[PDB]
Amino acid sequence: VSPVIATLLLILIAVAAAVLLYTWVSGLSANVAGTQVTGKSLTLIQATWAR
Amino acid sequence: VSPVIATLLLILIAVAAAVLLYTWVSGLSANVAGTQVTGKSLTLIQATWAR
Repeated sequence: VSPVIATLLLILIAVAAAVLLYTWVSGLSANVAGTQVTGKSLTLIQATWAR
Repeated sequence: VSPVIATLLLILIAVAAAVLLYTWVSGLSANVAGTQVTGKSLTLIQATWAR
């Protein structure tokens, strides 16, 4: 009755690993920060200097 | 003679499930509708109004 018991334990193992892959994949996603785009250059109201 | 009979029934089972996977996969495909792309904007022949 060896084959019958062997097959059962193998089925359970592969199911458990697949579900674990899902959690890891989805957690991996939506895990990217990125950047902001600086606005257009600031208009120059004045440039001057003093002592 | 247990192992000999056990193995045979297990072989048949896995073959049947694989063929069933195929039908389901292929049926799943080619099952996407999609969309049409509206033509370019309609040229305006006239805009008017009355009482």
